[PDB]
Amino acid sequence: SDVPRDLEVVAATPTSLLISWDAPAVTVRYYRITYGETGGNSPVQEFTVPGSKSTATISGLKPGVDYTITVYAVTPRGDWNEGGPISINY
Amino acid sequence: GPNICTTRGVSSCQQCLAVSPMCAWCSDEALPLGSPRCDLKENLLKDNCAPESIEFPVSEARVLEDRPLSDKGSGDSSQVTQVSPQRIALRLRPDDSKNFSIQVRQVEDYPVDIYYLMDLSYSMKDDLWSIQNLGTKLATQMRKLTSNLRIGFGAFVDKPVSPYMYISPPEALENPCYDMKTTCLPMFGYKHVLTLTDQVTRFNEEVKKQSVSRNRDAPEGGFDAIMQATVCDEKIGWRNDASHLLVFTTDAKTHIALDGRLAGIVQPNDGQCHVGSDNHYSASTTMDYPSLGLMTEKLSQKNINLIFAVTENVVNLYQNYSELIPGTTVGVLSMDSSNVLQLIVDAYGKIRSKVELEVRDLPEELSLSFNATCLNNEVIPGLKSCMGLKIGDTVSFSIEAKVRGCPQEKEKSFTIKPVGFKDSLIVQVTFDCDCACQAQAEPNSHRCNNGNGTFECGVCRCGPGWLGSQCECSEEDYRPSQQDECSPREGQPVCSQRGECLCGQCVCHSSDFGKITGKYCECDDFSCVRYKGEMCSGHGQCSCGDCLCDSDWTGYYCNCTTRTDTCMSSNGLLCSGRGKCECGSCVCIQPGSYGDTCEKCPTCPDACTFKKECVECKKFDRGALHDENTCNRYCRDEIESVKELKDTGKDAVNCTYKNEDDCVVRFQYYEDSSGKSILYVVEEPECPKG
Amino acid sequence: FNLDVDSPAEYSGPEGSYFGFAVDFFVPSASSRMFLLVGAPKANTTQPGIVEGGQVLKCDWSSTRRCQPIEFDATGNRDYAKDDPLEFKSHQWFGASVRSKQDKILACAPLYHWRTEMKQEREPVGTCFLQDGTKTVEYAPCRSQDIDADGQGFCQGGFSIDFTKADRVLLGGPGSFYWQGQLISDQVAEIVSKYDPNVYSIKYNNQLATRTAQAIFDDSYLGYSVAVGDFNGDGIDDFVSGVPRAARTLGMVYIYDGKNMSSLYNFTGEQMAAYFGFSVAATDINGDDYADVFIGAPLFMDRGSDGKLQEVGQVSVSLQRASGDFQTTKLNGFEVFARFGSAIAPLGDLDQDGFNDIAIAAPYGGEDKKGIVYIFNGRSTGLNAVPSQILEGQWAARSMPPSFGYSMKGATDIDKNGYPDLIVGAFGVDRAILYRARPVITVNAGLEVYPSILNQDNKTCSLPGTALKVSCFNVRFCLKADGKGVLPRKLNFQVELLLDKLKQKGAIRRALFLYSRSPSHSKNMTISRGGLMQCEELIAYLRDESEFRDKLTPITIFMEYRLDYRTAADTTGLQPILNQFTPANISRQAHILLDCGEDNVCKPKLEVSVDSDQKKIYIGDDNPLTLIVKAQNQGEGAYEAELIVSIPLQADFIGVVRNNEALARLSCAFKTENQTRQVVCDLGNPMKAGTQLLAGLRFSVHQQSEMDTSVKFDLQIQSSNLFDKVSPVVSHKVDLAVLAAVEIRGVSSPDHVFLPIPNWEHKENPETEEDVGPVVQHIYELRNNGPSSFSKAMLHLQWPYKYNNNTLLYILHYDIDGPMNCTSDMEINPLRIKIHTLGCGVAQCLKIVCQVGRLDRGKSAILYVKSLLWTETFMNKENQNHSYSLKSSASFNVIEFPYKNLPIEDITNSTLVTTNVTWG
Ligand SMILES: *[C@@H]1O[C@H](CO)[C@@H](O[C@@H]2O[C@H](CO)[C@@H](O[C@@H]3O[C@H](CO[C@@H]4O[C@H](CO)[C@@H](O[C@H]5O[C@H](CO)[C@@H](O)[C@H](O)[C@@H]5O)[C@H](O)[C@@H]4O)[C@@H](O)[C@H](O[C@H]4O[C@H](CO)[C@@H](O)[C@H](O)[C@@H]4O)[C@@H]3O)[C@H](O)[C@H]2NC(C)=O)[C@H](O)[C@H]1NC(C)=O
Ligand SMILES: *[C@@H]1O[C@H](CO)[C@@H](O[C@@H]2O[C@H](CO)[C@@H](O[C@@H]3O[C@H](CO)[C@@H](O)[C@H](O)[C@@H]3O)[C@H](O)[C@H]2NC(C)=O)[C@H](O)[C@H]1NC(C)=O
Ligand SMILES: *[C@@H]1O[C@H](CO)[C@@H](O[C@@H]2O[C@H](CO)[C@@H](O)[C@H](O)[C@H]2NC(C)=O)[C@H](O)[C@H]1NC(C)=O
Ligand SMILES: *[C@@H]1O[C@H](CO)[C@@H](O[C@@H]2O[C@H](CO)[C@@H](O)[C@H](O)[C@H]2NC(C)=O)[C@H](O)[C@H]1NC(C)=O
Ligand SMILES: *[C@@H]1O[C@H](CO)[C@@H](O[C@@H]2O[C@H](CO)[C@@H](O)[C@H](O)[C@H]2NC(C)=O)[C@H](O)[C@H]1NC(C)=O
Ligand SMILES: *[C@@H]1O[C@H](CO)[C@@H](O[C@@H]2O[C@H](CO)[C@@H](O)[C@H](O)[C@H]2NC(C)=O)[C@H](O)[C@H]1NC(C)=O
Ligand SMILES: *[C@@H]1O[C@H](CO)[C@@H](O[C@@H]2O[C@H](CO)[C@@H](O)[C@H](O)[C@H]2NC(C)=O)[C@H](O)[C@H]1NC(C)=O
Ligand SMILES: *[C@@H]1O[C@H](CO)[C@@H](O)[C@H](O)[C@H]1NC(C)=O
Ligand SMILES: *[C@@H]1O[C@H](CO)[C@@H](O)[C@H](O)[C@H]1NC(C)=O
Ligand SMILES: *[C@@H]1O[C@H](CO)[C@@H](O)[C@H](O)[C@H]1NC(C)=O
Ligand SMILES: *[C@@H]1O[C@H](CO)[C@@H](O)[C@H](O)[C@H]1NC(C)=O
Ligand SMILES: *[C@@H]1O[C@H](CO)[C@@H](O)[C@H](O)[C@H]1NC(C)=O
Ligand SMILES: *[C@@H]1O[C@H](CO)[C@@H](O)[C@H](O)[C@H]1NC(C)=O
Ligand SMILES: [Mn+2]
Ligand SMILES: [Mn+2]
Ligand SMILES: [Mn+2]
Ligand SMILES: [Mn+2]
Ligand SMILES: [Mn+2]
Ligand SMILES: [Mn+2]
Ligand SMILES: [Mn+2]
Ligand SMILES: [Mn+2]
Repeated sequence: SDVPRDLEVVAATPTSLLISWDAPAVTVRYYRITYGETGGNSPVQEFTVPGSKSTATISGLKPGVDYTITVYAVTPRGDWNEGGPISINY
Repeated sequence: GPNICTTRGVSSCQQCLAVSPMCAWCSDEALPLGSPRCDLKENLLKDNCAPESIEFPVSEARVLEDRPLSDKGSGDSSQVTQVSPQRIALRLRPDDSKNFSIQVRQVEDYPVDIYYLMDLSYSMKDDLWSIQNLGTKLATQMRKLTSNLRIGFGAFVDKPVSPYMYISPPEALENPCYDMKTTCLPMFGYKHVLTLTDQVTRFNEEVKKQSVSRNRDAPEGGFDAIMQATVCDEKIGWRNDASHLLVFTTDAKTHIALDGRLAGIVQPNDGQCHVGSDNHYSASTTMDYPSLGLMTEKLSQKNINLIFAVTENVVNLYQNYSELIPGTTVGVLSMDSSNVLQLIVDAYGKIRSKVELEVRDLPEELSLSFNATCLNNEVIPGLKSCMGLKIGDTVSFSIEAKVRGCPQEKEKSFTIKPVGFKDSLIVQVTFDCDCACQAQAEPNSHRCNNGNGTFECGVCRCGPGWLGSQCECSEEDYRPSQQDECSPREGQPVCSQRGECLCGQCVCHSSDFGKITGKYCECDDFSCVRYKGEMCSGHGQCSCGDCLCDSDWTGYYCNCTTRTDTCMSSNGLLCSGRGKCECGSCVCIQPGSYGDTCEKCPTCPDACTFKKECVECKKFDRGALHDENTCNRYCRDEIESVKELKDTGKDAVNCTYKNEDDCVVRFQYYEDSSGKSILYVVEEPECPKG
Repeated sequence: FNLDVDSPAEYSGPEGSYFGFAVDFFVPSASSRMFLLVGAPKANTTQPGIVEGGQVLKCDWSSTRRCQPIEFDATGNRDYAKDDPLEFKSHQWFGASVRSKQDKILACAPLYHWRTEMKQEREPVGTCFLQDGTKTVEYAPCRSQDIDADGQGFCQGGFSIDFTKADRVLLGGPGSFYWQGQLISDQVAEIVSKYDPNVYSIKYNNQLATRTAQAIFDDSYLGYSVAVGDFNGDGIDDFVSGVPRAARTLGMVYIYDGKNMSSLYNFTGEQMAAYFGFSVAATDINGDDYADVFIGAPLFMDRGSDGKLQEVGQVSVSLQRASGDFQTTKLNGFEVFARFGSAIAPLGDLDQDGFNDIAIAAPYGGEDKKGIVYIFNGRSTGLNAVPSQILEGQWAARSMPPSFGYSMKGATDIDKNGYPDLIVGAFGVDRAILYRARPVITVNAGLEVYPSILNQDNKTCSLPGTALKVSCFNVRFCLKADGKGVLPRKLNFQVELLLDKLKQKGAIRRALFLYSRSPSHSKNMTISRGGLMQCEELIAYLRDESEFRDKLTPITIFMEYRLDYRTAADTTGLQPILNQFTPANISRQAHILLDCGEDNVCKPKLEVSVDSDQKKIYIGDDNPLTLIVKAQNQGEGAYEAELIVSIPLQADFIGVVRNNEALARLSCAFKTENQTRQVVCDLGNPMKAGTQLLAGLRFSVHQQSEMDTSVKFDLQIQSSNLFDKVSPVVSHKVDLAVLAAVEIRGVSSPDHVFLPIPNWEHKENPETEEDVGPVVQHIYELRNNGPSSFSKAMLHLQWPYKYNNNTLLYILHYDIDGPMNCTSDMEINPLRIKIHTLGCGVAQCLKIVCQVGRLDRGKSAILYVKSLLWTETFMNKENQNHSYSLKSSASFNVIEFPYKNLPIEDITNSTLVTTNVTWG
């Protein structure tokens, strides 16, 4: 219940991704996004987005080689507690 | 004549000097008994005693060195000396005082070394990215204000011990972020990475080599980092001749002292440096967090300026924290640390905007008074600081030092210094109580031969019961009714009866509930006045009719403080400029104003009347506030001539007035939350046509 | 003040084991011997594989000074599986909390970790062990199915523990619910009856516990300390816990109901990071049978003489009244970095004076930063702020600070002396010290002289050496002393007698004892406890007549007495102590007969006369009140004449007048001894014939009850003569007057509206506040500056609504600030618009009338009036280019005062506010 249920791809023009999740019921501190290389040695990488923004952007991928994208929700408690890794393969 | 010293004062040479600073003693090499014993040197001198036998020490405020205030403090010959004078020798006789002055200057180009203390908890991963090239970006901005710049980096997360540290599972010790399916490095208490150096590319090299860790509880201990970065000046390399700025960047709350009891840490923090050759705070797991008092003490001693760079959600917490640590400034830090490059320059302006003197090693036997001269020639008594200054200005302070009595403390010295500055004013206090004639000491039997007496400085005080120059004064039927001197006024009672006259010396009996002194038994203790039922309010010694107020107390009742801190408002002005400050309490002068700092005045004129006085002297260079040359001191508002009186009225006031040119001027007054107040001015006002 | 620091009981455990981190008494019902319980965390035990498990040692008062560890667990780590421990128990700090009721001992391990039985984790849940006789159970209320940081895994239960009056424990844990904190209360029987060694998470019936709250309350550390006591009328001890990090680290103290765990009261520290709530305690400090709160803020920073901040720490003292909210005072520390409020320990009634006493300790202050414990005695008026005894640490600082006073416990009488004693722990040097209280003896002594007047020609007694009649008199010194507790039957007093104490080393003696022929004498006395005021006699032969020339100087008989250390108890060196504030000496004065007439007795006629320079005294403020006293003795000499000035409760006497010569100085002292306040002035001893003295006494009155018409001053002269010893009591009063400086002020915001209005168009029926015109704001303030206050007043506002059937200033709304209600005779804002000189005379008038309540000195009443300039009426046809001055006036009338039965007779004034509109 601490996980957004959204983020199917939007605006697939550039060598990037524009994802958009929708309003988890609990208060959100930050959002964490990971990506990259489904079946390979996995050059995974991330970046931080404030909890008020519902969109993000990624960079540095091959010409549409079907990456894997995950998004985490960060609880406003402790230093950094999170959970609910909703994922999509695009 | 008989003013204070001739009568009620003649006891001995050392006691004559302790009565009044205007008294004097003599040793006239003969015995003209009369009354040339202890007297003013305008009357005792006329008593024909001056073969340099006059003992009249004068209080001296001699300066031992005063280097001139330099213009630019970078580069050339030596000794920037932003404070003048430096060493003066104070010499005071009992119950006397002298006064001196001191000028301090914010030098044009003063070296600055800034140390970046950064939180490395997981909420700062975004911040560590955008700070990659902000080392050289900060170089170009600080180059304008200072040619000699240094930068260093330091890291902290929290104490690496439970319950703060991720202690389990064992699969997550080298990776405290395990459930996150990513990799972070093990958490650390305080990590010093780059020492202070003048290579701004070296800063960017150690950045992006650092990585972000993870913690468990929201309060992150950075006071351990602040304490270490202050007292490890050898390790991190503080320039002893440069402006020290320590920027503290975090987005969450902080641990305070006594929080370490949960982790089983009960040893108090010491001001000692514990960062070793491994560049890690070793005592992090064994020593508690430092308190605000200990942080304030060592921050002042090392002349370090602490800058709080925190987010808006927690900025109010550090606002109140900084109020408990004077001299520190807080600034809004963006979530991604994109504002640090500008926030540093803004903070260094505020730090160099104020000058406040601090006293160290002050002997409590003497108190210091302060009249401050911050503006052109307008003096502000009771204040030891100046606010609203730009780099290059010079302010003055006049200081008076008064002693209660005089000790034999072996001429200990003390320091007067502005906060955060290296240059200081050292004052060597000396006390000359005793007379120079005591060295001979003439022990017992010169002119008081038998029935062993004494001889000192030309007088004899012989034994327990015998009295006077001539002696034996004995305890038997020896019966003089002395005359006319045991009492003044020619008809008063005998010796103002507490003890009676025996041979004239008035040995005062009834010695209880305090001591009875004085030549006519005139003096005593406990004879002073009360304020709330406590004599001299407990803030002053009682000297025979009067209270000798302790340090930082004045008045007949000694119930009036010299403190101006309770008069200080939130904007900086004492009593908001609407009233005087007397005994730590404001007395408002502007009609309709009241409150502790006269902050409440609902019937005062609106801001339109007040702020238009700035737009006249600043934009039109005329009107009031201009001929006093106080235009660009009271007017710190940003003013820009614009057109159409724009729409954004989030919280603003439109003001219209008619100038002496009989034209209508329109302007505005806007402010960002807890920030600055800007003034828009509509250009091309409306004037009569034709 | 009665603690013995000479021969205390020293205890020492193994070094490095924090011996003394927590101390308490042990008073089992099964025996008469009482023991010491000293916790010792970080102590290596015989538990297999457990490093520094901690101990709780039982030290005895049997004088062998030996401490024996108490077996609580004695077992290693239980296993969740093979090579998978369920608990870890190493460095668990078992012993950091020790508290004991009659026969039961409760010890806890706040750093005990747990495996959580679901996933592999090490969560500091904390555990406790309750032992009653041979049986030992485990109480771990925070070890439950609520696992992670959002639950109770980091709770560290047992961080602070306590017992209630009837078998119920109060447990605190600071780490529950993301370090919000938690209080858990359980019945002692439930803890023992429901214990199951094969169940790790036990649910207890009748468990009172605080629940999780909003995330803003995180990192508050509730349960950091605990105290018990009754704060309502239920009779059951309620819960008191400190929350040092609550309210943005201001510090808070919560008081929960000990019955249904509901909030009762609160406290909040005034300074951030001061750790308000590090230490708490509850005791009746004023004998009211109502518990009073004590809160410690060791890191509180106060202001010194300079005004800079210094960390001395302060302790919050809150007296509970039977009505409701407490009366809270503050008590600052003494030394910097001393942490004055680190430990607050009640110790029964130490001096047995009828009021309980408390001890506050600064573990890091004093000489060499060894540690200081301050003792504070209670009084009828509350807690005496002046410490009566200081206890200094006696041990070095080898590795860490000795922390002498970091933990204390009192309110138990370990010996039979009848006085409660105190335990002080160090844990820095791994030591604990026991200070025993000494019995208090209140002693009173009388001194009498037969007779007080001596006649030199009346020689009766014969000198022992040679037979010559000498004038003589008698002196009797009676001595009685008693006390409570265990103190010996007979006490050894050593008393010294001094004749003519006034004259001293260089002077005549004028009086010696008969047989000893000496001015001084000593006597060894021995009295009994109850009554029996024993006396002795040696008689005072006067010196040879006409041999000293000094008459009129009273021969002062002075008796001072001490107590020999001979008599003590079987306690091996615990001697009693005299009362704290009692005179150790008493004086009597005899006088030589001189100028007492042919009757040989001095009969004076004393007279007091006082005129009124001051006439009126204004209610509400202090003011100078000077009285001129005319004391004259028309008669023979008056021995020991004194001026008695009986003052009211509002007097607050201060000093005497010096600046005048017509009135000379006087020796006056303020004193209140027996049920009355008064000022005593010396009028000369003896006050000879004539002697017309003038003097003045200054006063500053703080009036009372607001209904008193006058203030009472009764004056008379007293003396030691047998006949006509006093003067007629003369009374002087000055009337209370009412004076209230009330002013009315007004201002227009803005005071100018230039025309035309930029970007303005005319709507025939607008609701904009923009289509109408600019906002003109009139602010009226009615302020009472005078010392006296008034209860009711009337305010009338005259507003120029219209002029020639069209609006001038359309009033949108008006607001009130202060005790005032207002009503407009016309409906404000009738159009429902939402966000030369024209006065209320020649123009249309709209009135606003207001009623004013009680206004004191520092309070005022403000009326904000937000109006709109109706631009349509101006600028159109009849007012095209002309300057108009919109004038509004306001008047006030004060009609009532709270000082009925006193002259008032009027208060009234007025003012006006103008808003000028012009062209160009
Ligand atoms: C001494 O100081 C103590 C420390 O502050 C005081 O204790 C505090 O008293 C407050 C007043 O009673 C109390 O505030 C109330 O909190 C409860 C908490 O229950 C909640 O239940 C919900 C579901 O679990 C959740 O709250 C929802 O709504 C809030 C907004 O209120 C959201 O922020 C949440 O996300 C969630 O959606 C919470 O999880 C929580 O468990 C509230 O129910 C109360 O609501 C009341 O007000 C609303 C209007 O705002 C009414 O409609 C409603 O009917 C209630 O009347 C209050 O917010 C604090 O929790 C409590 N704190 C602690 C630590 O005890 C103590 O009162 C004081 N005593 C004295 C004598 O001064
Ligand atoms: C220290 O103690 C002295 C003596 O107790 C105080 O002197 C008193 O000060 C007041 C003003 O604060 C004097 O004025 C008197 O008060 C009314 C108030 O409305 C004023 O209007 C009158 O002029 C009236 O004289 C007062 O004369 C003076 N002496 C007294 C009361 O005997 C002094 O204020 C104290 N200072 C502090 C800082 O507490
Ligand atoms: C600071 O300025 C004040 C100004 O009054 C000085 O006050 C002195 O004390 C008397 C008492 O009222 C004043 O009337 C005089 O102006 C001053 N006496 C002199 C100059 O002899 C005060 O001395 C000044 N302090 C310093 C350190 O300069
Ligand atoms: C101050 O300026 C004018 C007053 O004449 C106000 O004007 C508004 O903002 C712009 C600039 O004039 C224009 O769109 C309109 O004149 C006004 N806004 C609207 C929506 O009509 C301005 O609001 C005033 N601001 C304050 C704070 O008083
Ligand atoms: C309890 O015993 C342990 C045994 O390990 C002691 O811990 C060792 O102490 C020595 C010296 O103090 C250190 O050199 C060792 O490194 C410690 N062991 C470990 C594993 O770190 C401990 O000091 C003892 N404590 C007491 C109070 O006796
Ligand atoms: C004369 O002196 C005698 C002795 O000093 C006085 O008699 C004493 O009277 C007091 C009480 O006033 C007794 O306590 C003493 O015991 C008496 N002493 C005796 C009787 O030797 C006597 O009062 C004095 N005055 C006279 C006789 O007029
Ligand atoms: C202002 O109006 C209120 C409301 O009638 C008056 O009544 C006060 O407040 C409540 C009603 O809400 C009453 O029960 C109280 O008895 C009243 N309080 C006091 C102090 O009288 C109130 O009196 C009016 N105040 C004035 C100054 O006229
Ligand atoms: C003291 O007065 C002024 C400052 O108050 C100072 O400049 C001056 O030198 C001193 N005067 C004397 C006579 O010491
Ligand atoms: C900071 O202090 C001010 C007044 O001292 C207070 O109004 C404000 O609430 C405080 N802020 C916080 C976050 O405590
Ligand atoms: C809790 O306290 C007492 C029960 O003894 C009662 O007066 C009060 O109403 C109770 N309140 C709640 C909410 O349980
Ligand atoms: C006698 O007692 C007083 C207090 O009543 C005390 O001040 C004094 O020191 C004592 N000793 C004397 C007067 O010798
Ligand atoms: C308005 O005009 C009147 C004319 O007498 C004047 O008294 C008043 O001061 C003026 N108000 C201003 C200038 O605010
Ligand atoms: C009204 O106040 C004025 C000063 O504003 C004063 O001169 C006048 O005496 C006062 N009149 C009354 C009746 O209070
Ligand atoms: Mn963090
Ligand atoms: Mn961030
Ligand atoms: Mn943390
Ligand atoms: Mn109760
Ligand atoms: Mn009480
Ligand atoms: Mn007591
Ligand atoms: Mn005892
Ligand atoms: Mn007579």
